[PDB]
Amino acid sequence: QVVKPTDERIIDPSTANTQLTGGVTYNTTSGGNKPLAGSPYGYETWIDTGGGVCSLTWYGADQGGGAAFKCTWTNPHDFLCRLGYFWNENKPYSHYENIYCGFNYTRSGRKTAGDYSYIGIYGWSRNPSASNSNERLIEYYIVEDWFGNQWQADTSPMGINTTGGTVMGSFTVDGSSYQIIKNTRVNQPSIEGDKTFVQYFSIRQSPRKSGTISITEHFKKWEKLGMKLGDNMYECKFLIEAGAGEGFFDARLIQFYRADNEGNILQITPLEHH
Repeated sequence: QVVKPTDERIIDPSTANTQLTGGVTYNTTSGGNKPLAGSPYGYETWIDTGGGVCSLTWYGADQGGGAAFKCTWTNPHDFLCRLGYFWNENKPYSHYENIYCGFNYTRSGRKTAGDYSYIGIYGWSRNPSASNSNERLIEYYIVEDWFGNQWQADTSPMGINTTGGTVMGSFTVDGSSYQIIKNTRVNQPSIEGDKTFVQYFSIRQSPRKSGTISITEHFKKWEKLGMKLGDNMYECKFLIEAGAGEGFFDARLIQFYRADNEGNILQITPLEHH
């Protein structure tokens, strides 16, 4: 079985309501993962050159769980901003054991991020031994929240109308049902260039702005549904994606941590200084 950890370094997301200040700003496409100074985490941004202005401020290694950030966008064409674990070292998700993310943020309201948008956990994984050639590369999302659009409230879950693909199943974890979606992508931009790959989504049925995500539980459910991740996880990061519009995201807390099956902490931020 899996026991959840109990460690005083884990910040209660329900009470992490304090606006953060300071940190380091970036405002152009990063060119993939870039390591953050004095941090186990990397960030990645895509800020398209169409005329839109976007910005990221990382709150630094000492506060807000160590992976907290804000960002803003003005008329982007698909703004992506993510921060967290970068791995890409030929290890499956299960190598990293039980992965959790405690979070708390505020954000702009409904219709401030275009027709599609995503908030939550994101990454890629490679499955070289996949029987289906389409399924050798995987992009993944655990969607906690979004900005809705003119047809749908941000307080209601997005569906296949937005994500594309096919509903695969459901499970309940961290206080909500999640709908599972798989979408095969043909000739689209990926971390391996324009090609065919598969997307996996868990869409939280009750969207929220704070709590804890039991990331490994999603990985396990996907694999139980035959949605394989393979032996090479690329990254596991907290993402905001805005299709268009003009908005903000501002985290009081993004705290990644990992624990073994009995609940012993393997990695947590911040690290203590002396």
